[PDB]
Amino acid sequence: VNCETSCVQQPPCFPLKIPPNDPRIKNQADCIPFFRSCPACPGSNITIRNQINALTSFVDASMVYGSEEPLARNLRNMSNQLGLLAVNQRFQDNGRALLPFDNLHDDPCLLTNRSARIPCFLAGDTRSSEMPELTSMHTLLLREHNRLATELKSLNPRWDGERLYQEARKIVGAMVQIITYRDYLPLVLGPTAMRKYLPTYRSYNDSVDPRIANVFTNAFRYGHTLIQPFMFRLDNRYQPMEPNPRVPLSRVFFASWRVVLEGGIDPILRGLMATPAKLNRQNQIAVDEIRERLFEQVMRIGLDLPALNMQRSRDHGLPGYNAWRRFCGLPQPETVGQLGTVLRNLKLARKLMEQYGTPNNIDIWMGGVSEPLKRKGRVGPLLACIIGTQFRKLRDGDRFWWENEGVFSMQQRQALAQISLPRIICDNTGITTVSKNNIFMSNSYPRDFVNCSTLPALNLASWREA
Amino acid sequence: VNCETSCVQQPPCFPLKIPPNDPRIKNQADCIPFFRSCPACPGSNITIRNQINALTSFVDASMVYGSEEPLARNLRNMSNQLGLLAVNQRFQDNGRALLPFDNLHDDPCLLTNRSARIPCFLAGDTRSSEMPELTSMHTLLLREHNRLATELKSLNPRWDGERLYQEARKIVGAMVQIITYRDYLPLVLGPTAMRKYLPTYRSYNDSVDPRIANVFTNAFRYGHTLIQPFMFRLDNRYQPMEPNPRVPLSRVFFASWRVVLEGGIDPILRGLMATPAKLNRQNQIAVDEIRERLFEQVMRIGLDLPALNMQRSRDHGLPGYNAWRRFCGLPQPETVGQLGTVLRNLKLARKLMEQYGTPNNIDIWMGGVSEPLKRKGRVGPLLACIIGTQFRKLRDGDRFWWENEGVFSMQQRQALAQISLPRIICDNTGITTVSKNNIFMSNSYPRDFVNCSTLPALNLASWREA
Amino acid sequence: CPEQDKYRTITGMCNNRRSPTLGASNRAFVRWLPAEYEDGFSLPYGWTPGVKRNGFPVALARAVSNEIVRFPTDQLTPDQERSLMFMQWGQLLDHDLDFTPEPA
Amino acid sequence: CPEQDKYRTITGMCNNRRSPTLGASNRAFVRWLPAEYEDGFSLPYGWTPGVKRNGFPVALARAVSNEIVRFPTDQLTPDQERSLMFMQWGQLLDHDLDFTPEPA
Ligand SMILES: *[C@@H]1O[C@H](CO[C@@H]2O[C@@H](C)[C@@H](O)[C@@H](O)[C@@H]2O)[C@@H](O[C@@H]2O[C@H](CO)[C@@H](O[C@@H]3O[C@H](CO[C@H]4O[C@H](CO)[C@@H](O)[C@H](O)[C@@H]4O)[C@@H](O)[C@H](O[C@H]4O[C@H](CO)[C@@H](O)[C@H](O)[C@@H]4O)[C@@H]3O)[C@H](O)[C@H]2NC(C)=O)[C@H](O)[C@H]1NC(C)=O
Ligand SMILES: *[C@@H]1O[C@H](CO[C@@H]2O[C@@H](C)[C@@H](O)[C@@H](O)[C@@H]2O)[C@@H](O[C@@H]2O[C@H](CO)[C@@H](O[C@@H]3O[C@H](CO[C@H]4O[C@H](CO)[C@@H](O)[C@H](O)[C@@H]4O)[C@@H](O)[C@H](O[C@H]4O[C@H](CO)[C@@H](O)[C@H](O)[C@@H]4O)[C@@H]3O)[C@H](O)[C@H]2NC(C)=O)[C@H](O)[C@H]1NC(C)=O
Ligand code: HEM
Ligand code: HEM
Ligand SMILES: *[C@@H]1O[C@H](CO)[C@@H](O)[C@H](O)[C@H]1NC(C)=O
Ligand SMILES: *[C@@H]1O[C@H](CO)[C@@H](O)[C@H](O)[C@H]1NC(C)=O
Ligand SMILES: *[C@@H]1O[C@H](CO)[C@@H](O)[C@H](O)[C@H]1NC(C)=O
Ligand SMILES: *[C@@H]1O[C@H](CO)[C@@H](O)[C@H](O)[C@H]1NC(C)=O
Ligand SMILES: [Ca+2]
Ligand SMILES: [Ca+2]
Ligand SMILES: [Cl-]
Ligand SMILES: [Cl-]
Repeated sequence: VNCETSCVQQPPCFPLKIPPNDPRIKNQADCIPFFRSCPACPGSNITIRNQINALTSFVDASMVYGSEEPLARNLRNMSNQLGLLAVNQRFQDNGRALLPFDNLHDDPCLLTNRSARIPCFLAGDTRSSEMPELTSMHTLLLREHNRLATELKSLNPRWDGERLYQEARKIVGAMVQIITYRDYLPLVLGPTAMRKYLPTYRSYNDSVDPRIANVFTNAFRYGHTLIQPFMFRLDNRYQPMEPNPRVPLSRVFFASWRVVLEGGIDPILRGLMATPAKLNRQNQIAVDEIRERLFEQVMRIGLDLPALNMQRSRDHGLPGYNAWRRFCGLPQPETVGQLGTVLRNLKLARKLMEQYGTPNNIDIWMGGVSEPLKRKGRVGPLLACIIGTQFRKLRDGDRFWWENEGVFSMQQRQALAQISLPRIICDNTGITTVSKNNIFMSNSYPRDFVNCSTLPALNLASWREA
Repeated sequence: VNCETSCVQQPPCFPLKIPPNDPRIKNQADCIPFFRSCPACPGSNITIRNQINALTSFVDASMVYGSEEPLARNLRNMSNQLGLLAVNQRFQDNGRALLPFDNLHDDPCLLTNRSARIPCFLAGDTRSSEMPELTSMHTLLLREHNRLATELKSLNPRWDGERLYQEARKIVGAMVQIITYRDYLPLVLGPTAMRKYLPTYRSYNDSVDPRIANVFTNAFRYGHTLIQPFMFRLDNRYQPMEPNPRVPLSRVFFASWRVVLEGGIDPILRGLMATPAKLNRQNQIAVDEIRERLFEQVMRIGLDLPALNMQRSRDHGLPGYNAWRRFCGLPQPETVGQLGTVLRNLKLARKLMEQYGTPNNIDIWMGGVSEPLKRKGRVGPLLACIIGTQFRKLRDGDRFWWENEGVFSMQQRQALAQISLPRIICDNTGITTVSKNNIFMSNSYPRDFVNCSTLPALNLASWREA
Repeated sequence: CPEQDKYRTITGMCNNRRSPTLGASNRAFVRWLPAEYEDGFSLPYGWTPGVKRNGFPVALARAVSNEIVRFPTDQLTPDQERSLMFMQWGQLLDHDLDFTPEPA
Repeated sequence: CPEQDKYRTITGMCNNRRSPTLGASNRAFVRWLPAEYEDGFSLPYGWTPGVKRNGFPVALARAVSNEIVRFPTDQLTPDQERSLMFMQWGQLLDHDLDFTPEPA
């Protein structure tokens, strides 16, 4: 049963069947590969099938540190008591640290450029090398961990490696929480849904359940509509870096070799700050680089990520569109006319009805990314309700939320409130001119860029234990 | 591991440990036997353990018909096409039907009177012979199903056995729903909780989850505080029936032989109508016949039902008292002063704090039955919230609720609204003076009694298929 | 589930047509609150000696019954407003809704 | 769960002291609505050919992608108020929250 090479529908495979006149796959006997998610209770005919979350639901930088103890220890530098995370011993990005390589049986990254022979990177989460821009964000955070452990060693020379690792890890987890709820989520939800689902923090509530709901694994995939079809690299003058200033995403999936032999992470971080995201429009949902060429270089056929999202919701047994609108307290359209009004687009509504037959059967990612966007938000009301409810739970139900009394001292929180991802890029790369905050909105060079020296640095003075 | 013959704590046993200075079990190395409830996903180290409900959650008389197909077929009289349920082939109660006998390899009924050799009865649910009053109710409904299938055959000579069975079953299921929501639940919850949790029925809602919540299996055990220590039996003149008019409950558990050899079900039904229930009081929670002698005749030691209820909630991993008061939106007492105000009894509050330390640890059945009773109700605010919420879901989430459009005709619904449990007794027994409705309130003979002829009968005219 | 049906199935399956096992027999109970177990997922509070529940030792179920539930039987207060039939319908009704199996 | 802890465990266990595996890794997702499967408990809609989902045939996911998601790349609208960093942080953040394992 190798779901990757076969189209036979035998467990654990659930391959995607091909329609007549498919734009790309002309053989209806072919299929797009698909493995059903691991069930939480194998073989039980008594339980309703449910899936597993291999990560901690908390926003704790687990993609940097790992969510299991063997892996976490292996990511650390155990050759000293400095509390550092291990770095690549063969390559460096202009003298700065790169991630360690993994030792995979069948390494996909080795397939993207066989002469270069650069394996996938190893990080706290298995998907670090999926696209080089993600690797750049993982590399940046690894460097920030080490920069902080170093500074902390100077302030407190008596601290041993464990304490140093734990204190820097605690600061990196708080930085991810602050950038996420202060800067990112307002731009996702827009101002009224933010007020509605994420009112001002009061205190940790142990009766709030912090688990990721099964639907959120599908609903947060709304970000696939933001993907541009290229990876852009800019030089120090924020000009196209030659050669390859724009390379198609189907040539960058698992391409860890571009990080090592094509310039490091700076060209890539510059490309991310000065290039706009793709706007999700009801007639421009997701690009063909991910709809037709996903993992083309390493799979027998290119995958269709929108289609994988729909198949995955069926695999996970998620209710359709109307059940989720009802859950959120939103009117549920029964007719194409009513659906036309909710979507404010009768042509889209009719196409949905032709495919699905009833709004009750629209797969949650398809219905959710089809709704008109909230004002100053990039998600419509169904997605806003699901993402907003999920993030309120992860904040209110986390005993280590950074604002929770006793997690940081009042002095440390005041220091922490000054962090920003513009500053972290300044302290760990060779980039000297960076975007003005909010970094998620800023995208035009030179209008939205400032010099790194005007950014507040994190002042670790309150971590000097006397 | 036989949890009944040993005190070794090893799966599946979870024996109750004995306190110092126990009033009955002087050997602190003995224990009260206890088997953990079967897990829904056995052996998993991924799933949080949960238990199984072997019955249909719906209020469909499944205790009469069974909740599994082989069992339901075996309860039927398959020797003809009359749609009848099988009755006992060796005994009759003054010419009236009795339940068939089951064929249990280890039968507890046989042990209550070894010379009588009368086995346990067979009904849709396995606990029918637990106490003869419960057997009387099970017998009554069997007779009502057969009475009904006979009348329907007269009105509809061409209906076969399957249609007669289904149609009489559908009227018996509606009758249990009407007596429960019209006569029983108002007396349990009292008028303000009835309004709050069971507002007037509007329609079936398919998004209402009708499953029994784990906590309800423990919270509905509030009924153990209503048990009187005797099984009462009265004659046609509602005078004590000689001899044996009051027998200790520790001598009636699993005693099928008393239904068969001591008068049938009429003296038992009469005793249930003209004897008051025990009132639950804060200093008189449950009697010793169930606290000291439960199943004394068939177990190596008498069990303690209050203690099994609390141990069951720990086996089921149920949250403690405050977590359930918070779920219901009720104030959560943190101190003994606050617990004395919630309870309107400071002595009870100090006693609870001495045993539990914190209100967060009081087991749900113990905290629940300790609250002062709502006016004209028999449960306090926490149990009213949990029982009220559960019956609201079983009614709105049931596609076959009797008032749901299309289950019964308008004319049939009007005829069903006339049924009363006093009438079902008049029709299936030799009793001719019965309690005035509401039968759950009425208990004083001759004051609250009426002759059967004053009660309206169920008019089956609307069931004739023209 | 058949598109049309006139009677309930025995098992309760197909009463909810979008999620056909809801309310059907031999299915796990629904949880209104997350479970609380001594190890987080299977062991019951009171299983391991010395393991505290929220900072306080687990009270023995038999000790709580001895202390709070016990009362002199001849002091029983009869409920002037409810008949024993009110207690008996409660058990019969409970048996229509739930039965939690144990190993034999 | 240790009575005093200044750091998070790697696994997330003990973050909620009353129910210590909540939010912890390698645990099943919580469901906000009952699941909807072709057979009621395990099989996905679209498994058996001819089985309808609430009276309508199941649409093929690749057909829905072809007819509604597909668009000409040359018409892409750049979001003038969001940088690509907005997209990337979203993927990084998703990876701190959930990874659903599959068989090899
Ligand atoms: C059919 O019944 C459906 C179920 O109804 C429940 O049970 C029945 C018996 C009744 O008792 C009923 O009163 C119960 O609600 C019913 O659908 C339900 O409808 C409500 C009301 O719209 C929905 O509530 C909304 O929930 C969302 C999502 O958050 C909830 O879930 C998360 C995670 O579980 C929790 O953490 C939250 O606390 C919520 O419980 C909320 O965001 C939303 O609140 C926000 O918006 C409202 C106004 O829209 C504001 O007042 C709030 O302050 C918030 O800002 C609502 O609370 C519920 O999710 C939904 N359940 C289901 C299963 O779909 C349906 O309405 C009934 N239909 C008819 C015609 O009767
Ligand atoms: C700590 O957080 C707790 C969790 O709160 C939820 O999630 C967080 C993230 C916030 O978004 C918060 O807004 C959410 O509510 C919180 O406890 C919660 O408190 C509410 C309000 O008391 C509780 O709701 C009550 O529920 C009962 C029981 O019915 C519910 O359960 C059934 C089965 O699932 C459903 O079908 C029902 O639809 C309900 O969902 C209701 O009977 C009750 O409503 C009745 O009483 C209220 C007053 O309480 C009346 O106004 C109504 O009109 C009704 O007549 C409430 O709906 C909720 O159950 C509870 N959750 C938990 C997990 O305990 C807690 O208060 C927070 N504390 C602080 C200090 O922040
Ligand atoms: C004739 C009177 C009653 C009993 C005898 C009796 C006995 C039990 C026992 C032994 C259990 C199991 C205890 C354990 O957990 O090991 C039990 C459970 C339940 N009861 Fe009991 N009960 C008698 C009477 C009543 C009344 C009047 C009740 C309600 C009004 C009532 C309820 C319940 C419930 C809901 C359960 C749980 C059932 C399940 O398996 O899910 N009982 N009872
Ligand atoms: C570099 C950009 C991104 C990808 C390449 C990519 C790819 C995937 C794939 C292959 C899956 C799994 C498909 C399946 O179900 O079979 C996937 C799932 C998830 N994504 Fe994707 N994604 C890229 C980018 C994003 C962005 C910008 C996201 C959100 C802001 C985003 C989210 C997710 C999530 C939450 C999942 C599910 C993860 C899980 O396993 O639980 N991704 N993505
Ligand atoms: C560990 O730390 C030292 C510097 O402190 C460095 O030279 C060495 O390469 C590090 N080892 C790894 C595996 O990162
Ligand atoms: C592979 O990597 C080499 C450097 O080792 C580079 O020159 C070459 O162009 C890469 N292959 C492709 C297809 O880009
Ligand atoms: C079946 O019905 C007939 C007639 O009512 C009756 O004589 C017979 O005893 C019944 N059989 C059983 C097993 O109940
Ligand atoms: C046992 O049943 C017989 C009839 O078989 C009855 O007379 C006898 O008294 C019963 N035994 C006891 C101990 O009551
Ligand atoms: Ca039932
Ligand atoms: Ca995490
Ligand atoms: Cl529960
Ligand atoms: Cl879900």
